[PDB]
Amino acid sequence: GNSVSYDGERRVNFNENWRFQRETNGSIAGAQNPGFDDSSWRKLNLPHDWSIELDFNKNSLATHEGGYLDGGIGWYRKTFTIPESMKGKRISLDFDGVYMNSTTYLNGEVLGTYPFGYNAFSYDISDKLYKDGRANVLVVKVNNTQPSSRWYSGSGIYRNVYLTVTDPIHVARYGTFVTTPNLEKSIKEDRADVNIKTKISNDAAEAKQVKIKSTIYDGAGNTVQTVETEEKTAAAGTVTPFEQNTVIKQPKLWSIDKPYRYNLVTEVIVGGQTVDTYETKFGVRYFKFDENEGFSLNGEYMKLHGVSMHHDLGALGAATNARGVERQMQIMKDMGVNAIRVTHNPASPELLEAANKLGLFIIEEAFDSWAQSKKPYDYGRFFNAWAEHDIKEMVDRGKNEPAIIMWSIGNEIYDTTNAAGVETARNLVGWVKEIDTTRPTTIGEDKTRGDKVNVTPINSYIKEIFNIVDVVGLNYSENNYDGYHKQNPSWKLYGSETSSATRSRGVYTHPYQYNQSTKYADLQQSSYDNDYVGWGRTAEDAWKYDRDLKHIAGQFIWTGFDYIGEPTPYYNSYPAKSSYFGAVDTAGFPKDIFYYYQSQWKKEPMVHLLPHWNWKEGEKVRVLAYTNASKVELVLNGESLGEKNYDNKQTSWGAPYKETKDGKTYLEWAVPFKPGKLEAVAKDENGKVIARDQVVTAGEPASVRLTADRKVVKADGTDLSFITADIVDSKGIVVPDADHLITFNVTGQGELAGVDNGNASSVERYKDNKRKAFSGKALAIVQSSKLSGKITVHASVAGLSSDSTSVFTVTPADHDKKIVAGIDDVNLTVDVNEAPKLPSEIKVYYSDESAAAKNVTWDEVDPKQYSTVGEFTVEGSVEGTSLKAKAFVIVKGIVAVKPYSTATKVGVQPVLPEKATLLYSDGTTKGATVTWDEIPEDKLAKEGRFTVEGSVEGTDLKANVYVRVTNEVKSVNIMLQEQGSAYPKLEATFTNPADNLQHLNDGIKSYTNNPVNRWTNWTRTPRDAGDSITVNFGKKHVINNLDLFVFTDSGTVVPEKAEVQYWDGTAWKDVENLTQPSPYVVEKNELTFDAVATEKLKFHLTPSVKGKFLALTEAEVYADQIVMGETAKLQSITVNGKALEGFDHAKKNYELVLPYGSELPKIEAAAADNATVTILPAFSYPGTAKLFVTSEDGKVTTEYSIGVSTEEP
Repeated sequence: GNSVSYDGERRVNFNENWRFQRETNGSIAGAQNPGFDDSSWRKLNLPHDWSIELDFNKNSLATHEGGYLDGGIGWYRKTFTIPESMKGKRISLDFDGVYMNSTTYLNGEVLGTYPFGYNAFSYDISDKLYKDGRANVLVVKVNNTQPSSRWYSGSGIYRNVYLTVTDPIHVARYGTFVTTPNLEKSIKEDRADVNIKTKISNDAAEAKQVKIKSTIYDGAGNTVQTVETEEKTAAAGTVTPFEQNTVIKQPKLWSIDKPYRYNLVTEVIVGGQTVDTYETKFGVRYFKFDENEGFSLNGEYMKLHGVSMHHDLGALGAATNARGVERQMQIMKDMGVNAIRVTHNPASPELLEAANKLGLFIIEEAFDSWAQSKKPYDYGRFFNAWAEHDIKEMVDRGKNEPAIIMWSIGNEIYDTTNAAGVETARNLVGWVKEIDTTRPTTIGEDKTRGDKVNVTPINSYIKEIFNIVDVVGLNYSENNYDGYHKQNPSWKLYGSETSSATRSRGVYTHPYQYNQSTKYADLQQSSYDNDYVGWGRTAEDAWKYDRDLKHIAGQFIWTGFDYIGEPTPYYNSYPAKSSYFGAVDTAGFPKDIFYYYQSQWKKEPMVHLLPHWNWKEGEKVRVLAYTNASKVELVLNGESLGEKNYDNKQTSWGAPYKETKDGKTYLEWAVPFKPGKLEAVAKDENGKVIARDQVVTAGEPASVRLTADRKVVKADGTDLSFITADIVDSKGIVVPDADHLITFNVTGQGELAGVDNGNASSVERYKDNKRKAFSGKALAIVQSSKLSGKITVHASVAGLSSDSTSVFTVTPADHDKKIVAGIDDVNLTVDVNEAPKLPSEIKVYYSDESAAAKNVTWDEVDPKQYSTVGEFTVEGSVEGTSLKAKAFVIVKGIVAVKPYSTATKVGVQPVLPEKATLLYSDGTTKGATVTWDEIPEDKLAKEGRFTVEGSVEGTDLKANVYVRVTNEVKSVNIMLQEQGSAYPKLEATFTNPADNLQHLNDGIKSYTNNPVNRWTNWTRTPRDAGDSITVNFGKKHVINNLDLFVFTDSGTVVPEKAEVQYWDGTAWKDVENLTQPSPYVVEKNELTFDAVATEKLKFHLTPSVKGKFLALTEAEVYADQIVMGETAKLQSITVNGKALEGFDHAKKNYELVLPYGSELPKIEAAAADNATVTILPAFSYPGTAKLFVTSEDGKVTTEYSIGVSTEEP
């Protein structure tokens, strides 16, 4: 417990060296008081969401709404001492957020409790601390009992915690409310009237004479206007308010395209000396919601192009981070967004700061539910006692923000149709108006949706509430946008939520069918914009509804950014864990609808040709072009494919917009696919080109290239850098369907904060060093530490080339000065006897996140370096500074023949890859075409092993492969017809005579009124034990599935499960790859068990309902075969043809130390009866080679490792 670092700053950070322990074996007692022994607990930096670190639990009580991530009860502790500089002055402990039902103790005594989860709270700490210099013990209990939210919320102290140190006479917690009343009339005279109301708290023992000097500082730091009030008495232990009026000449208005802000420094002066200073940043802006003309900031009309964000930050969970929030706000700004509607909870301070800096409006929303709770442990349980406090808290914190434009009171609240609902809405609006009368109140109501076609007749109480609030928001109720305006001309309307469409990144299924709330077998959603929820609409529908009406202030499309939890279409699928709504996935990679909204809402020209170009030959593919230009023509491999265009239309009041004759806002073709390059050139009205975009067919995966958004970051310990790892083709084209496992290694002055790929149906933990790519991309987040320097990230995919990227970390002081931070390294890969190339200029990065190419002088490269296979470094010098450049060259290629092996059946050639992997003795894994020798059927028939020769095209050497044989030959088809046989004679444990078992393979299903053909074990007595069906074949062929068609009636019910077993002539065994879908009634089914020796296949059934019987109509099995054999474990292992010293079956690794500089050794291995063995000879000086063995048909396996090494030089 190190003492708090205090340097006179008013607010002291408090995130350092906390402790944590989550309850797992019941309540842990004694954790409240200082006497607890917490030396065994884990240490962590405070902004911390403990739920994201846990792995996904299928049985979590937060089922499919919290994302299957557990919360629970967690304990925090911190031991600290207060320096002697802080003695004798007021100290308060400020939390920006603890998720729910928090109870904080200090020195063993209860300090308070704050049920709400998204609001800051504070406690007065000065009296409780120990002034003896001994150690204090702050303890925070967090009780996030599970079913407490409709979306992933996180758990624990997920926002910053501060200490506020101030003189006994100080500005109050939020004791400053600077406003600019009547700005619209004033600005015409080029003058803003500023009114400042500051509240001074006097916690001293006696009244004192208090004076205030308030000065307005410009954006650049030069004084604008300073005013000093008149001294007035300040009674002890009370808040005494002041008030001042000033002016600003030629004020710089805060605006979306120019977010200027001022800075007010309030100095409290007692006895002719400053005693306390307070800083609040405000802005000079005025907005209006007109019932006919819509929203308008200052004098300019504009639409509220908005998105409905959540607080979850994706890979790093609910834990707040300034850079991550700013990054997602920058992406949303890049989409053309004007406003953010913080969904169903107040905003974090970082979000408001990012909105104020970037220039985005904000709509703060206080509650998701009033006293009528939506989940058992939701906040409605606490609403009656804490609603006033929480709404006042939100309005007080946010009153000074220029970004905020409205206060929302609720969203889809079930008791809004009752008299108590009107009463509590009136209460809430009154409480909001008690602090901030300069912004309208708002409510989000969905019950007006009705049939979604005609103007719903509004409920009486809903009308009352709509009359109480200043602005009315309509969720998914586009059918009332103009009806309610006509019926109620005084209402100001906007779309609080619209177009709840679903979409996965890079998924293009069902191109021409528009579905509603449909699940799919792959647990994905179509990115063609043909998928949306039942109550929602396609993005185009909502945008067209909003665009046509002047009086609609705008809309806020749903979810903006994907978030964890609420995979609506998949209401109970387990792998489905994250939303599909967002226009940008969880990792921050835009989907196609991102570019649709870019075309619709932005002004500058562009074009996006969405579907990737990796399809099968000759199949027509629907290609769309989300563009705002008036013309587009496709040029497939140089041949123009035709030109499509818009019509320059206009709305009723004269707002230009572009649309086709059909009424579609996007251009569309239907092209037959052929590999190559597909290019779209966007041409304006006169034909001038104004934008371009292309999609080119990708090749086989080649490497893993890393891109870093910000190459220079601060060394403040929290600045993040986001690294885009995407599998690429040899030409540098992202493979559109790659899903390889990327392994990240981060070393230097930083650490891996998290990884993600944006997949909504993956249960890969976010806090790990590896992540599967999804649609050819994956994300890695690295956060800097307190030490300046460099962060080096290394990514590697098995069978692919690696890549390394550098992130330079500089001190905060240097970030404001233009000095060199570092020079990026160069990575090159060449073949043997290939001279590597060195660029004439390379990029040098300064401390101000800027800078570009600079001249360099490279040192000589000798022929010896690249004339042989190996790895070496090349160094140079840049002309700008003394720092040494560096280039890494990898020289690898044809060294030795590559080994391969396979197994197959008798008379069937093995499944040999038509693209051989050229894994020479260097570590490189290039791929190339191979023409295998025609394997005679005579050799396949003969038992044993044989070698085959593979002719690789364009290589200096030829490949080889080994083979194994089994059973008998077969054709591709399953079966045409059986003339007659004893095989189809089925058997079962029990079969009613009237329900002959043979019907299950007769082929005629009897779902409908057609003649009954079924098996049924019906009896007069219960048969809850179950029954099994048996089939037999004499074949020697492949199997891939087990079909099940079920029969049901008053007596017979569907099986609870279908366990499948196989008979090999000796005993029964379990099959692999069952994959039994979920239960059903009168529906078809299939189990996907893999090919297995199935002399007899028997699967057992049990009733789904006790006291009810079992029945079936058809079950399909096809073939049979025999196992390879009872092969034993490894037999021999040798290195360089010599026995490996230290080898032992009871040792994990075998170490060999050759003389320094010796050639890498070669490895050979074998197993009993030629059991399959994976052989990987060593290729690199460091590391250790590994081998694996496969035997028999069960779990028998073993790993053999050979630690090649050498002695000292």
